[PDB]
Amino acid sequence: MATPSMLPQWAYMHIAGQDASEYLSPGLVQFARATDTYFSLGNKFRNPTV
Amino acid sequence: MATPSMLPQWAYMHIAGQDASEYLSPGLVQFARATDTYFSLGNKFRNPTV
Amino acid sequence: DINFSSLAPRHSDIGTS
Amino acid sequence: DINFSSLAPRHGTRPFMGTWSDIGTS
Amino acid sequence: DINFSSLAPRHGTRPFMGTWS
Amino acid sequence: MSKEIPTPYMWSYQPQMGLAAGAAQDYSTRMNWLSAGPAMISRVNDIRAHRNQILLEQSALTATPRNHLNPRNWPAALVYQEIPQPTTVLLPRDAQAEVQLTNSGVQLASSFTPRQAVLTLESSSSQPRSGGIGTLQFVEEFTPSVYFNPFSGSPGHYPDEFIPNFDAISESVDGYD
Repeated sequence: MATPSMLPQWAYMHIAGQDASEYLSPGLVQFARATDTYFSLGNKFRNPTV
Repeated sequence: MATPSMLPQWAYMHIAGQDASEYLSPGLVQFARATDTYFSLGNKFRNPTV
Repeated sequence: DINFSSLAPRHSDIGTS
Repeated sequence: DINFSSLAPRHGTRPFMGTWSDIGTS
Repeated sequence: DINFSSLAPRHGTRPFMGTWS
Repeated sequence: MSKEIPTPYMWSYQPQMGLAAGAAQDYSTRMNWLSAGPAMISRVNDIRAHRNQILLEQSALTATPRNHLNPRNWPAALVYQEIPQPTTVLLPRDAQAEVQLTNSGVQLASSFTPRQAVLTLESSSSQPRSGGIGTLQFVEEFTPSVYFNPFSGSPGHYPDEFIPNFDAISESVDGYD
C-alpha cells in the first residue's frame, strides 16, 4: 500500500528542522562556501524559520 | 496519500497487489456479502489480475 | 499572507571525495 | 552633526532556525 | 546605509610608544 | 493481508456547545504522488511509522485511563478544578463602638478603638464541577489515536465514538436536526 507521511515530515521537508548548513554534508557545505561568486547553490536548499 | 511509485503505486491503485477482500477491512467484506443480495458493494472495488 | 521566502544565499579547491 | 547614538550596535543573536534565546537566567 | 552621524574610533592615533631619550 | 499503519484519527474540536465527539483522519499528510521513486518511499513510510510511536506515548503521558473514548461526563476527580487561594478581607469598623459613640458623637467616613478583625470563610470553594472535558484537558486526553487494523472484529469492538452523529448514552445514531 503506502497510505501517509504524517507529522515528522515537517522536520524532513525542512519547515521545522535545521539550516541548509547543518543537514547537508560538510563537503557540500564547504564547496558552497567557496563557490558563490560564479555559481550559486544557496537558493536550492531550505532554511526553516520558527 | 503517501508517495508510491513503480511496484508500490501498482499496489496502491490495485493493478498488481492483493485482492479486494485482503486490502479491505474484514468488517466491510462481511458487510458486503450479507447485504449483497439487494445492495451490491463489490463492484466499487478493484481486484488485480496479474 | 503574501510573503514567504526561505530560499536565499546562506553562503584542487576540495577536501575529500 | 546633530546627535543620536544608541544601544544595539550589531545583530541581536537568535539561532536562525528560530527567533529567540532567553530572558537571561535566575 | 541610513546613517547621518559619524563614529568616533574612541582611540587616538598610534598605539605604539617610544622611550624618552 | 496488509493495512500498514493507517493515518491517525483526531477528534474534532467542537465548540463549547455539547461534549467532544467524532474524529477523522488527517489532512496534513495527503500528497501528490506518481513522483517519488522507491528510494523515497522507504523514508516517507518510516517517517509515518515514527509519528505513530510519538502518538502512542502521548496516550500514556498525558491521557488519563478510560474505558470509553468519549465518556460524555467526566467526574470531579478527572477534570481540573480551577481553585484560587482563600481571600481574606479585613473588617474596618468596630460594630460595638459605633453604638457607644452615636449617642452624642456623629461621624463622617480608627482613632477611638484599637480593634481590627478579618474575615475569610475560605472564599474560593464551591461544590465540584463534573460536566464534560476539563478546562485544559482536551489536548491532553485526545491526542490522535491510531487504528492499526481497522474494522476487524464485529460491532461492539468498533470505535463508534469516532462517528459525530453517535449517541453513546443510547448506543444509537440519530437523524440530525
